[PDB]
Amino acid sequence: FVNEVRRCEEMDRKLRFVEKEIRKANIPIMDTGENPEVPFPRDMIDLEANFEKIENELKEINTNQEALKRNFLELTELKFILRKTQQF
Amino acid sequence: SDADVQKQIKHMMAFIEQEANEKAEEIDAKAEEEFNIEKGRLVQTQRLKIMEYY
Amino acid sequence: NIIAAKAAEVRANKVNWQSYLQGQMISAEDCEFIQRFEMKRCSEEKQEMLQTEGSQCAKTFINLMTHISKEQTVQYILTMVDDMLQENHQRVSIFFDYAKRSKSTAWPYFLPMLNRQDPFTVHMAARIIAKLAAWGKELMEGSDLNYYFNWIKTQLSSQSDSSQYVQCVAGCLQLMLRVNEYRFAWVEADGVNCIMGVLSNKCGFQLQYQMIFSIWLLAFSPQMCEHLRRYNIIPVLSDILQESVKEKVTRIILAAFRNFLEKSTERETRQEYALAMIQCKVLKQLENLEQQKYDDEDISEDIKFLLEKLGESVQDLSSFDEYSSELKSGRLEWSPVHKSEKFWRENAVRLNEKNYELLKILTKLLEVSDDPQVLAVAAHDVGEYVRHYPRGKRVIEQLGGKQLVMNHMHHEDQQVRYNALLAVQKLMVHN
Amino acid sequence: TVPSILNRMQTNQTPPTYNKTNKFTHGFQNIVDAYGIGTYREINPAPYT
Repeated sequence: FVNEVRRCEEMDRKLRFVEKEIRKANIPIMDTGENPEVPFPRDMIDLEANFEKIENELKEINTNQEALKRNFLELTELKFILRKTQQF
Repeated sequence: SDADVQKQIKHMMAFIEQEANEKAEEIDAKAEEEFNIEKGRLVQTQRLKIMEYY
Repeated sequence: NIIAAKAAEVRANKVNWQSYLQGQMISAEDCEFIQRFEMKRCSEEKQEMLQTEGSQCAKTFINLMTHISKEQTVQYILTMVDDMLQENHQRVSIFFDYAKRSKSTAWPYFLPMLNRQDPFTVHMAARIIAKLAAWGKELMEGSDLNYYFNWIKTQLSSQSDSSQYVQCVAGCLQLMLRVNEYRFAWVEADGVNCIMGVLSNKCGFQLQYQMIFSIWLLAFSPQMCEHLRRYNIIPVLSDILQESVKEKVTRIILAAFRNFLEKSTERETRQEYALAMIQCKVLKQLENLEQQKYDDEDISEDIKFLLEKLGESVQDLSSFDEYSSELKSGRLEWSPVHKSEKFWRENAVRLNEKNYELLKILTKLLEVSDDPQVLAVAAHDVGEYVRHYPRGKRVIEQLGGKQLVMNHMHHEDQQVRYNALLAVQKLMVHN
Repeated sequence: TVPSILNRMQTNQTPPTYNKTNKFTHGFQNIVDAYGIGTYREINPAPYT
């Protein structure tokens, strides 16, 4: 069961990644209740797609948040630069 | 009881030998269609020459 | 399963034919023949008797099945005939010769047996009918074929001993579908939609394989590949291929899919099937199935064949002319072209053609469209256009399209909001 | 449908050794196990301990 375990190994790394992002953000993990296993049917693939969805959204949205913020800061500096240079 | 396990052994033995027949029916279905296709090709090859001759 | 167990009990539950002779249910010639037949046990002994006495052979079995009401006796006769045809299928010719001598088809001797109350009796008739009609040169036709198919469809619609009886029904259909004419007649039967219904009801894995083997037989013939499109096969079988674990089911679906893409009459029908497969996530499943390993390499060859044919379909779909045509037709419906990274990476500059005509369409669709799919997809396309052609940001601004995605990031549908958010974020990512 | 039932084995090597434990007994089993694990069917120091 190379693949099945390797998928679990990677899904655990994806869990750790999104969890580290959440813990850095200090967003509360709810930790409610206790749960059964996945079905034997291939539903782990839908779960894997959910892991990829969250990861890809974080990598994208984080990069965008940084880039957008950096642009806004540079343009704020440029607004002040233009207002002061308008004295000439 | 070991006898009830042995009923499952007999079932699993029959099941794999039935599965061999099911694969043999897949092989039969492939081979009979391909046999009719190859027979049809060989017939049509000479039949075309025969039609051109007449 | 049930019919084999009931047959083994019936083979033990023999009967004294002399009691039916004394009761006037059978002729002396029928009684003497069946009593000799119980004693002929070498293949040569059976051959000499059946070759010498073929008219009386058919007459005996036909009389003893037809006129007798006693189930255990008819069950035994049906068991002996099913065994006789299982030992050698060439014996079907004895019943056909007797039917021809009687100026009739063979079907009227056996079709009445499907009306009996006992499940084993009617399923043993279906088994013998399947052997008889599939191994015979005489064709089951019209009303006789319809009676057999309607009996099948009736038993199918019931869906455990009941399930094991239907496994015999599926086997009886599989044998019948050995004949090309009967397969094409079964495509004309709405019983294919019944099979799709039984699969959608998540029947046992045994029935999934036995039914899909029947679908795989239909999928072999180019003529049927064109006709059967109406039944939505690839969606149903793709759900089974994704959800079900069993290698048998997996193999026979991959074989059906290979038969569709190999055997279809048209490149367009192949593209219709391959597109439906890609839409039904089959390529993603095939890639996982390539990493899975098996005791039968035909599975892996079918995976490679399908992955290649779907790969060609992705290459066809990745044409900028198809992309252009879908935009001009407004068909922004997650056609796999939209998610083709290869297309966008290597072709995004092409949207500048005819004085930016495709971008004018994308922005006009973001202005005009109500459909959240068209909107989400047009936003996605604007996003990918910027992502792979950064000079395009100014072009979208010249078209005003930045404001449309900045409106649609607040659309009532999250799918629109998400793609509109991505698009405006790429438009705003740098100077 | 297959119940996957077992057969009891007879051609056996010496099995691993198990003991059930609870609050008042677990630590006592642990300090016994810490020197060594009893032979199969062997008298257990832990209850006397």
